[PDB]
Amino acid sequence: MGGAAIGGILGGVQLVAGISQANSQANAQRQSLQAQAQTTVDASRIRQMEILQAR
Amino acid sequence: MGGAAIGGILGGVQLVAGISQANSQANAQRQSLQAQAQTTVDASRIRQMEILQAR
Amino acid sequence: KKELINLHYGNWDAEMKAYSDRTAKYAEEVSQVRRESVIKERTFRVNSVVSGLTWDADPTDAIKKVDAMVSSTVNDQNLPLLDRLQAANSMYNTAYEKVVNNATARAEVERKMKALQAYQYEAITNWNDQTKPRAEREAFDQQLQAKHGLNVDSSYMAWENSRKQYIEFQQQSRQLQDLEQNGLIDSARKVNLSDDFVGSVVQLILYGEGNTAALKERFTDNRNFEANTAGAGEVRRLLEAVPRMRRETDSLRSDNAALQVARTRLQREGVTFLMNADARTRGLLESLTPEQQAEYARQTNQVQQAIEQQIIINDQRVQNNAAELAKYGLSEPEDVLRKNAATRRKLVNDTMYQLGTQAEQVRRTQTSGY
Amino acid sequence: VVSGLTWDADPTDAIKKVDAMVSSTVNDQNLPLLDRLQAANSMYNTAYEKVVNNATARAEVERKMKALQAYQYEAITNWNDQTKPRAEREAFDQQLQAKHGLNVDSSYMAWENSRKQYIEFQQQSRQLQDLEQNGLIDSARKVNLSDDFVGSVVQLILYGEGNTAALKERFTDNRNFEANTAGAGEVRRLLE
Amino acid sequence: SKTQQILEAGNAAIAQQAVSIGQASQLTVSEQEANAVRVELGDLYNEWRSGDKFRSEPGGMTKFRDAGLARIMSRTNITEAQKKELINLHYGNWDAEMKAYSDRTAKYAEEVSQVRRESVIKERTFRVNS
Amino acid sequence: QTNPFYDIGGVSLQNAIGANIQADGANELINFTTGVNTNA
Amino acid sequence: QTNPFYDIGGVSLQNAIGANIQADGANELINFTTGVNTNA
Amino acid sequence: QTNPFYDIGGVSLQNAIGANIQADGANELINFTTGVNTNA
Repeated sequence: MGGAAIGGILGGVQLVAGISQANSQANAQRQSLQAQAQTTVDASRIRQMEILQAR
Repeated sequence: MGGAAIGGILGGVQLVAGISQANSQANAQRQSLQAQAQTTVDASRIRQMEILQAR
Repeated sequence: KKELINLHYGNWDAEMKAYSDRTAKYAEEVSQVRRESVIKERTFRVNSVVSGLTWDADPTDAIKKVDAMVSSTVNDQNLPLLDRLQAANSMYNTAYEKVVNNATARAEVERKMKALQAYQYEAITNWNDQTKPRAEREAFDQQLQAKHGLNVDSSYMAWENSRKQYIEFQQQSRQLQDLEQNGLIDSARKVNLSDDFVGSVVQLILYGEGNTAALKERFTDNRNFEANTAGAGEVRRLLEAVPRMRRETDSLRSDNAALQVARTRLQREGVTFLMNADARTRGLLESLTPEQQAEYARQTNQVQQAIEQQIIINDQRVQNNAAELAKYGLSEPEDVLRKNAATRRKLVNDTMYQLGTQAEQVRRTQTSGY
Repeated sequence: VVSGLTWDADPTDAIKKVDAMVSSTVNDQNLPLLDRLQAANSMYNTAYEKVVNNATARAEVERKMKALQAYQYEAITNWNDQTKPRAEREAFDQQLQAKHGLNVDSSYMAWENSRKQYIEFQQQSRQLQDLEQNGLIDSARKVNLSDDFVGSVVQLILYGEGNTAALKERFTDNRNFEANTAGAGEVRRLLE
Repeated sequence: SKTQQILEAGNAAIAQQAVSIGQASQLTVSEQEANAVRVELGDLYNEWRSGDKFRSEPGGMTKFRDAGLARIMSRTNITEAQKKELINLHYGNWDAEMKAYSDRTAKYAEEVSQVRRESVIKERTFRVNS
Repeated sequence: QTNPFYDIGGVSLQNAIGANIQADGANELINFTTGVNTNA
Repeated sequence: QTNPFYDIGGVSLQNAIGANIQADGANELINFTTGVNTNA
Repeated sequence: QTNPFYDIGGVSLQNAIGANIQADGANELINFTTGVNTNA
């Protein structure tokens, strides 16, 4: 507790929150691109399976 | 941290990047060559298996 | 009260000046240590190379290695022009002093130093022009270095990498066309995939890491006709338009904020707001008894309607810009785009590799039964 | 950042980083007006002092100080007005900051996040409509889930722990066939 | 002495011109001040050399050059030719230090090469002798 | 959280440095101040 | 990071040698200056 | 339960702070008094 430690940890948690918010935006776009690529690959695989069945 | 410590480590980062950036693409070329050789072998052995089954 | 608060604030400003001086000393020490480490590494390599020659050794390999090391030093982008020129001077002077007795090697070293002389003459003039942008000055400096042959060895590796990337992009475009032709990918999906290609390429060129100027020159060369329909024109247009339209969007946002502030002040205070409006709001607008003050309110109604209409037009234009930016995928903030370029290109390449693998499997299974 | 420049360095990147830091400081909601203004003044003073010998950098820093001075002149009148509510005062202060080009990066990031949120809202509404007629969800569960979704959106906009004012502006104010659907109109009515 | 900062176009051009590439280059108020700053530069070089600052300090050569440039450029009451002469003197001192470092590195490389060649020669000679 | 930062100024500067270190090991700090990517 | 390198010149040379070692154990450095491949 | 809180006033304040800590580690207290969410 104390008088200065509380202010120090409050400032530190504010700064960490901001930096982690930026990193969270970056990681969110990471996962969005991952999901888009996976969906495209899955759709292509389904198309290939349908083509093979028709063949 | 320090005055001449962090500067030294961040100069060393640039130096090590410069030194290893020549080896990085050499290793990448090695990996690509190995991958294409393995693909060639796999395709050839699949065709060989088909020929053996037909015969 | 005003003078006492001014004295206190000036005292605070002086102490912050002292604090800024201390931080300046710290940062200067850090940067100086980095630059000294780099220079000492390069100089030690040059010196140990040039000192390995025996009483009768051929210095051709040593001279070539010194030239390559000077190429690495001069082309190093983290060092200022003064440090690079001075390090090159030291290396060339050491090479001349050590191999002074060999006529041919001495002549070659003298020719290299004359090339460095001319490069210094032109680069000092080019670098210290404040009427020229930083990016274009850097491009001209690299152009001069290539002109005098200092950084040919260093630039060849990046040039080959850029050529490989361009060839890969063309192959990806042709592969996508073949993918539609085979029927694995619908027409709607190709629009998204081509937009992804263009967006990833533009992101690497603009917000990427490292000296990506080679790829920018590769794509800017509209004279080459190799797969011009693949999307090279789109990439060039995006490279030309993205920073300009981002600046335009920021300016439009500032103008919209100014219009909103003007409208709020006009509502709260009335026509009196026009009496002491600042210059910018007056320019944007350009582009008594209560009865007269009631006529002023009647005019204020129409003024507010005009301001709202202008806000609508500006917001619509900003929306159009943002929408067609996000169509490609470059609507993210600058930091987010900067951190998310190499992984995006790698994901695009991996997706197309999987698509090509599946297409190859389908084509291989296409065999006749006769 | 400012002091890392070499004898012959170009301060364009340093000035841009100073702009970003002043944008972050002025936009910060956890500091009072006096602290933000004083910190921004100290930052601009240091930047000007360290680039005095460059004409273009000096002119740029001087123009930015003029913009900050105009912002201070307007915000002194705005902030100390006791006849306005806190929300209106903060909104007008944000408009003042965006007017002078101070909080450019933060405002752009917030607007982009709100645009993504609105696009997700539209896509989720369309997904609900597709689900209802696809046979996966019956009418009663569909209307209950629509009510829950709209309530969640309204709760996020109102009581969310963040700068959600951009999404509120997007919903309440609209340009062309946006926020005019039944769901968005219901969201506007609930917000009001 | 203030820290390093951005110079004018003319002063920066003068500073970069003084780097002599090639082996083809070697009281009034202004004169008094030039003599004073020259004495200061000489004292700085003497302190750096005698105090073993070039080796003990991590940024030796760069810090010496930056300190010299800070002393030279902080005086705006000096003619251009005097500034060129002062920077030439400072760069000459820097080149002398670089030459000493070059001699030390050359001695190290010569020792390594001699050791390797001697090892090979002694192996072959011992084999033949035995 | 190191003595040179105390010499530069205050104890709250140590608090800021410790906050950056706890956040990302001063990766963003080093990148933004010096231009060097510690973890590329 | 060794006393002979400090004697040759500066502490910055020690930093450079440490960077070489951290990169490849001075393999490229020894190959470049001497022409002998430590790790063939 | 700390000496500064005793210095502010009483032992009862120490009991209150101990109750806060046992409840949520003074998360609600810090958020309500200061406006900072320790555990977001």
